Amino acid sequence: GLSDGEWQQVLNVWGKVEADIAGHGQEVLIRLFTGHPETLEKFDKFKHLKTEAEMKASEDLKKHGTVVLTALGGILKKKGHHEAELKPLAQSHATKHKIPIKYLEFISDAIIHVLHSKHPGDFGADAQGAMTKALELFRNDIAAKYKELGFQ
Ligand code: HEM
Repeated sequence: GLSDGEWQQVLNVWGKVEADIAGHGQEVLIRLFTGHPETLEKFDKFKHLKTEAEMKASEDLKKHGTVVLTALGGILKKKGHHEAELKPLAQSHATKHKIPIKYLEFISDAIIHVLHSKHPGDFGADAQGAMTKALELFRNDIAAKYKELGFQ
C-alpha cells in the first residue's frame, strides 16, 4: 500500500527508465544473470550466453529487456489496481516458466542497483523507498497467486 506521494515518486523515477527502456532493460537482465547465474538457466534462448560481453552484444537480450520493463511499467502506472495485468504474468511465470518467487526478489533488487548505477546522485532516498515499496507490492501480489496455485 502506497500513498499518493509515494506513487508520484515511483512514476517520476519511471520517467528515467522510459527515456531509455532498452538500455535499462538490458542492464537489469545483465545484473540478474551475472549476479545469479542460476537465473540464466530458465531462459532457453539465453543459456548459450557464457560471457557478459556476449550478453552485452545480444540484441535479443535487449529486446527481452524491453518486453519485461514495458510490462512492469504498465503495472506500475495502475498504482496498485493491477489485478488484470498481474494475473496472466503470475500464471505464466508459475505454470510455464517455473520462476520461483526468489528470482522476483533478485530482479527487484537488480532494478534498484541499475537505477543507482545509471543515475548516481539522482536516485534519492525518498525515491528508493517508494520504488522498493512498489516492487514489494508487485512481488506480494504475485506471491498470493503462487500460493493459490501451490507453486514453489
Ligand atoms: C519484473 C519482473 C518481470 C516481468 C514484468 C516479466 C515479464 C515477462 C513478460 C511480459 C514475458 C512474456 C510474456 C509471458 O511469457 O508471460 C516474460 C517472459 C519470460 N519471463 Fe518474465 N518477467 C519478470 C521477471 C522474470 C524473472 C525474474 C525470470 C527468470 C529469472 C523471468 C523469466 C521469464 C522467461 C523464461 C520468459 C520466457 C522468455 C522466452 O523464452 O521468450 N521473468 N516475462
